[PDB]
Order: sequence, then structure tokens, then C-alpha cells
Amino acid sequence: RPESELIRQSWRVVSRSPLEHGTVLFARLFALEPSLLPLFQYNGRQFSSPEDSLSSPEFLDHIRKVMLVIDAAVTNVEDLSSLEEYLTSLGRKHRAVGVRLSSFSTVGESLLYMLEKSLGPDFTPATRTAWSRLYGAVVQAMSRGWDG
Ligand code: HEM
Ligand SMILES: [Ar]
Ligand SMILES: [Ar]
Ligand SMILES: [Ar]
Ligand SMILES: [Ar]
Ligand SMILES: [Ar]
Ligand SMILES: [Ar]
Ligand SMILES: [Ar]
Ligand SMILES: [Ar]
Ligand SMILES: [Ar]
Ligand SMILES: [Ar]
Ligand SMILES: [Ar]
Ligand SMILES: [Ar]
Ligand SMILES: [Cl-]
Repeated sequence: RPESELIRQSWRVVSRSPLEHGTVLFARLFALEPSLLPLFQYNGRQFSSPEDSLSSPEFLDHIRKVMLVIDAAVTNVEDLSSLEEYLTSLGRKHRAVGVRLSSFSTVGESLLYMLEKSLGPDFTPATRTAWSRLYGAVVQAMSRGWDG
């Protein structure tokens, strides 16, 4: 398709520095939905503030994990059924830790935000539409993990 190369092309520069870029996504995510912060409980303890999360190795390791799942979705953009299985399980786990399926709309806007900010003029409405569709495919697959 042409959408696939829009995604592949947009992801290139972001994918080279995954923690720097994922740190934008999370900072935006906590700015939109502060109530996500307490859901990371490493040694059953809660982050008081967003800048607290950024000092946590485990938290930063979760940013890399997110970005690796996105790298998988970009990799397999033309055949996503393969990931469907993993993604339902991923969804299950995120129900187990306290994530409300509604919070993933905030995730999508954070991912668009981060991409818009690294691409500037290159993130065209077509690029936005391409990502919104891929992210949608991801979220359908993970939401099976709440039930469906
Ligand atoms: C509101 C958004 C999210 C919250 C609060 C959240 C929270 C968590 C928590 C608490 C864990 C277990 C602790 C840890 O491994 O670091 C986890 C694991 C994970 N998260 Fe997230 N998460 C969210 C979104 C995402 C998204 C969007 C992705 C991927 C696209 C993702 C990928 C993962 C992965 C890969 C793991 C490892 C699970 C496993 O295989 O054990 N997370 N997340
Ligand atoms: Ar991320
Ligand atoms: Ar953050
Ligand atoms: Ar991962
Ligand atoms: Ar993955
Ligand atoms: Ar994703
Ligand atoms: Ar999880
Ligand atoms: Ar996320
Ligand atoms: Ar994401
Ligand atoms: Ar998205
Ligand atoms: Ar995605
Ligand atoms: Ar997917
Ligand atoms: Ar997602
Ligand atoms: Cl490259």
C-alpha cells in the first residue's frame, strides 16, 4: 500500500532513539491523564509526580517495551493477525495492573503527539490517518484482553 511506507518512513528517525522519543510520549500521556501515574507499582510503591517516573529504571525499561511493541506493529504493518495473539494477552496484563480500556484513547493521542513533534512538517494528515488506523488495529487486539 502507500500507508505502509508512510508508517515505515515516519518511524525511521523516532526508532533510532526510542527512550528519548518514548519519554515524550509518556510525559504527554501523564500531562493528559495524571491518574495513570499510580498504575506503575515497582516494589509496591507509587510515583508522587511524573518527574519521579523518569528517575525509575523499571519505568524507563517499560518505555523501551512500549517502543518495541510499536516496532513490531510497524514491522508487520501489512499482516497484523500474527501479533493479534500476543496483543490480547498484553491487554489481559494491563487489565490486571489497573488500565481502563478508555485510557488507551489517551495513549493514541500521546503517540500522535510524539510523532507530530519529531516529524514537524513531514507529519501530514495522511501520516496521522495512517497511524490512527494501525493504532486502532493494535487496540482492537489488546481490548479482547478485557473480553470484547
Ligand atoms: C496507560 C498505559 C500503560 C500503563 C499504565 C502500563 C503499565 C504497565 C505495567 C505496570 C506493566 C508491568 C510492569 C512492567 O513491566 O514494567 C506493563 C508491562 C508492559 N507494558 Fe505497559 N502500560 C501501559 C501501556 C502500554 C502500551 C501501550 C504498551 C505497548 C504498546 C505496553 C507494553 C507493555 C509490555 C510489553 C509490558 C511487558 C508485559 C510482559 O510481557 O510482562 N504498555 N505495563
Ligand atoms: Ar513509549
Ligand atoms: Ar513521564
Ligand atoms: Ar517488548
Ligand atoms: Ar514485542
Ligand atoms: Ar501501540
Ligand atoms: Ar501489564
Ligand atoms: Ar503508552
Ligand atoms: Ar503507544
Ligand atoms: Ar495513533
Ligand atoms: Ar501503533
Ligand atoms: Ar495489530
Ligand atoms: Ar495500545
Ligand atoms: Cl534506519
